Amino acid sequence: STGSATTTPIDSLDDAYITPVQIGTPAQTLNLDFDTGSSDLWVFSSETTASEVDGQTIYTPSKSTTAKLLSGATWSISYGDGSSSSGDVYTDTVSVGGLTVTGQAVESAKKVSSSFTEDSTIDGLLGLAFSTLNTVSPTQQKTFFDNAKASLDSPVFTADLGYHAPGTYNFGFIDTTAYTGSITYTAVSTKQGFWEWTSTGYAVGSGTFKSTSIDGIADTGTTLLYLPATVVSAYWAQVSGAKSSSSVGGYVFPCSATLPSFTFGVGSARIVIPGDYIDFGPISTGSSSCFGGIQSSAGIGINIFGDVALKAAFVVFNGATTPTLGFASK
Repeated sequence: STGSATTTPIDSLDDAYITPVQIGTPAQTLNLDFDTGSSDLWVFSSETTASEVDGQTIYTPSKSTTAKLLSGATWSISYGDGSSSSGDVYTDTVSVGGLTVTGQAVESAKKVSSSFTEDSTIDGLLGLAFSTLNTVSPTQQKTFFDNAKASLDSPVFTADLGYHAPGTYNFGFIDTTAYTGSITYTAVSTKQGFWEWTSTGYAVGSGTFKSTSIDGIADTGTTLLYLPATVVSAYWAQVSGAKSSSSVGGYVFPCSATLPSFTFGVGSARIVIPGDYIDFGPISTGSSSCFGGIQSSAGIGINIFGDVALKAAFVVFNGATTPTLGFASK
């Protein structure tokens, strides 16, 4: 089997991407944030505290003939940005882009934090990291990808995110028309439950490439590119007027600037992030200070190749017995 679904930016800045997902019978279509940095499939639901729902589409398990309470199971998750959610669990049929999993754990939110409530376009998350991170207790549950794997033509999924445009998540096949040149594969460590890999270095603009190992995670659920302070300082030093602002919470730059590209290494290959991908616009409406798309990972504890980086590539998440990651230009 295979699946193919379009993923669409939620706003003009590509702050996140939503992908339609069919849950239950008859289908209830919710727009979920596919997140390769977590491993829970959770949704706004008929059980979500009413004051914490503001415009989201909800899953109502009582209206699904295939929903079953997973008795005794609860979940609770906290994300890197300090957001959180929790609730109980149903199993139901879940389909993404024509690919159907029966008996998928669908985690129903009873509570969500304010950032989720305020995001009217995101109806929940679909985790695509390794199932060892799944938060369901007392019986940990598998991700959609792990449940689908056996049925897939090939045990892979791919992320092809657009810059200010829709893109695609495919399951079970590699679309050889979706990228240019070759795919370069690189080793993955699953020790922390993430798609963790080591970049071979970076360049700023037309500068020379610096060979240096940068361990980090491929995370579709993180907006920006978070890298070591040394790397990030070298980047922003090439933008006149750029500075790190503790009041704003990161590097800002004059909106009048033209940003240089940023290149990262994947083995001997190179992925180029155009300067425009690094512009996240005015810090507040009408401001001439703009927020940068490359930020320091210092104090996160991990480097994160988020959407800024991933959208510059066609990315293969290879879930074979020994997982790997592949990157191609596009």
